[PDB]
Amino acid sequence: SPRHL
Amino acid sequence: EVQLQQSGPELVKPGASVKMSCKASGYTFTSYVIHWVKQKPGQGLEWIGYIYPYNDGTIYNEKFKGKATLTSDTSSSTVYMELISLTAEDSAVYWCVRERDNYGVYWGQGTTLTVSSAKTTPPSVYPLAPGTGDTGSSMVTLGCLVKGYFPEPVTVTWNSGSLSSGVHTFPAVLQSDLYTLSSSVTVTSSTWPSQTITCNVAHPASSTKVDKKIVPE
Amino acid sequence: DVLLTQTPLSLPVSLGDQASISCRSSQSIVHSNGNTYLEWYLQKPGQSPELLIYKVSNRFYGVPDRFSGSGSGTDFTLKISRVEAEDLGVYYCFQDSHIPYTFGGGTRLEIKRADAAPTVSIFPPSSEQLTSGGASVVCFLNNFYPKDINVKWKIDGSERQNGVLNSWTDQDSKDSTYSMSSTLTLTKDEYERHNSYTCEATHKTSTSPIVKSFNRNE
Repeated sequence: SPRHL
Repeated sequence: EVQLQQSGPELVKPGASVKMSCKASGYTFTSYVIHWVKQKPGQGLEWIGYIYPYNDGTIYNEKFKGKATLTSDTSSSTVYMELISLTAEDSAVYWCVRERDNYGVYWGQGTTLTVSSAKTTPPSVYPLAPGTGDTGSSMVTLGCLVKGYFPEPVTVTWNSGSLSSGVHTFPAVLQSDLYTLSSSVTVTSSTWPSQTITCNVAHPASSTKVDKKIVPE
Repeated sequence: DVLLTQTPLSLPVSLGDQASISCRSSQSIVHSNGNTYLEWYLQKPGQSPELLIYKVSNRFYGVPDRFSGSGSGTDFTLKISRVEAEDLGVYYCFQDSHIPYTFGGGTRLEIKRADAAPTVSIFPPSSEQLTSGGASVVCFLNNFYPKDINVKWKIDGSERQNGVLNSWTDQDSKDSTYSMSSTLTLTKDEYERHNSYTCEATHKTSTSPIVKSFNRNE
């Protein structure tokens, strides 16, 4: 899961 | 309240470097990554990379490898971006932005970087009052012309911010390495000249603040 | 990189009507975990961007249900129903399914309000500026719509084109109008060799220009 903005 | 507070605007010569800061408060600093985003006129938004303060791990946009370096200092709850070998292409607004949670996404206020060999020049602030013999009721428009400064930004307020509606501050335009900007304010004729109307001009790069009271001609 | 292409570049929409904008990717943007991490942001004039939609179709906290996202594969759409004045700004799609994260090029939403004529005001050079040897005549053309407008400067009734600098504000989120500033700059010496200074504003709202003038001889 990406580290979101 | 979550807050990211960025360092002030910078003018740097081509070939040199600059380091910009982003101070975080109101949450656990090591829990969230902070990204940097470039906003250059005509070029939308661009993601540079992020740093994870918990372990100083970084992920970079390959385009900015060898240009940008991100660092973090937990004891001061601050992250930094350093840009080297600067060119005019690096002129932009740079944002830091904290990894979002369920309540919001938390952006700094941005830092304006200008890369140029042109010289810092303070502004001339000129009052704009109606000519002698004209107009009348029931509103009156005044202004300030802010001419001949470098670099951006300049801020303008009216009556220290007490006059905010009816204000139009126009984007600055660059000519021959100097910027010109103007700001108009429209008040009821019963306000001016009975009460004072003053434009407050700030030019951080030259450490200048100017108040210009608008007086009838 | 994943390239995101937004259309249209700009979109005028009246209050209460629907806006629909598209974002097209250069490749599939399905993450390894099966999710499609496509987001929509709005950047209002002078502000940082605000997140509207995440994972293609989920509304973020505090975003009204009249913002809806859809799409799959390489075609994504943001639909804005019942547009409000505060919706103006640049809408960006954004992906973080793949590194580097990328933004689309942006779509500017313009509020189409009823036409409005400018309020025009002319200002002679300040005495302060004259002491430095320069002379700027300023006309403000305020709170008009649409944005396109033409200013003609005349000195002693003859059109002057050199020395004019024009700047427009962004669209105002309260009344949906624009304003523009036009500055004619001459030397003090040339300024004091002429009498009448005129700015004429031609706008869609009238076939006759709005004329503001002053004579140095008063």
